Amino acid sequence: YCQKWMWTCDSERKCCEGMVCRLWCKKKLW
Repeated sequence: YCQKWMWTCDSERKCCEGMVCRLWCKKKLW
């Protein structure tokens, strides 16, 4: 699954758009 803004990451799942894996992968603001 691709992470659209704050979503969950896995060892497989890498958070799209260059978001860091944490509780929620998200970009911090625009």
